[PDB]
Amino acid sequence: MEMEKEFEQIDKSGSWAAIYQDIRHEASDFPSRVAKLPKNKNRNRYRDVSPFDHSRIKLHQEDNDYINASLIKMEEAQRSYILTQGPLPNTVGHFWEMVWEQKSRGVVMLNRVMEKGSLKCAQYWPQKEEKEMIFEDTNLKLTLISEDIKSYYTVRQLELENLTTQETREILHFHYTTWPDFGVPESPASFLNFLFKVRESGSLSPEHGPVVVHCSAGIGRSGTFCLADTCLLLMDKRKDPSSVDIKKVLLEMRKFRMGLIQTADQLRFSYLAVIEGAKFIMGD
Ligand SMILES: O=C(O)c1cccc(-c2ccco2)c1
Repeated sequence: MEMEKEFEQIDKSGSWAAIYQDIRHEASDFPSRVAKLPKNKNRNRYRDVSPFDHSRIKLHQEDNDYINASLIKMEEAQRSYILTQGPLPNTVGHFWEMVWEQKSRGVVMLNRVMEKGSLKCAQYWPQKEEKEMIFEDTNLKLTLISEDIKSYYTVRQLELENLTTQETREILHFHYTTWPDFGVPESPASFLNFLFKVRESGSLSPEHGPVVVHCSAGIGRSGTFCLADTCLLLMDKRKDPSSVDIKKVLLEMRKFRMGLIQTADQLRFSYLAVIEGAKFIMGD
């Protein structure tokens, strides 16, 4: 069923809350035993948001390999994403270790450091060129190279140095700065513009490790970004673009990380973004 007609049918019937609960009911449940070990309590931002054991990213160290991060591998679309929480004061070094070890080119940040008067994630990147950051626990140096501030987002060029080998890499930081404190954006135009800027950078392409995507918990806004990207790519690839079923793509993604798309409004916004984005994919 053409999702644009499914959309008008759910809207006219006001059944978004009902569709959403149906997804919550059918979603996978896998063990998260490593996340719940007592040694890892200060590595988790939220007690109810944990990576599954089968899909968790492992840090390359014998001490403690744990980070709150999941590999979402989309087989038909040929795209992979790492979804993670906003870094905590004691996990900023783990965060950059993961970027280094997974060979990522891009970090996508969908939250502000402060929202609703509370801290949603650590200040994990340098704000001035001449004030670099050293992560002594993981032996990394991070330097701000350049910053481009636009109305709806900021792009930063960062240099990450492995102090052990003196290898360096360029990381691109894509920071969506205008998601509202409550609810979802009224139009998806600025979110799609942002998604197309990440794609244009090479950050989502198979010559690099998976893109790292986060918000505060790494399930809600983060879920919306990867769901929209994957659905538009499948509409490009398939003989019949009207066969793309957004609810079925979301359940596939929930096999790899719990809780993706946190509200019925985020579900409705994901539909709007895919429907408006398809008017480019189909030749405009
Ligand atoms: O990434 C870096 O370490 C670096 C160092 C010097 C110059 C530039 C640069 C990028 C685009 C034009 O010049 C980048």
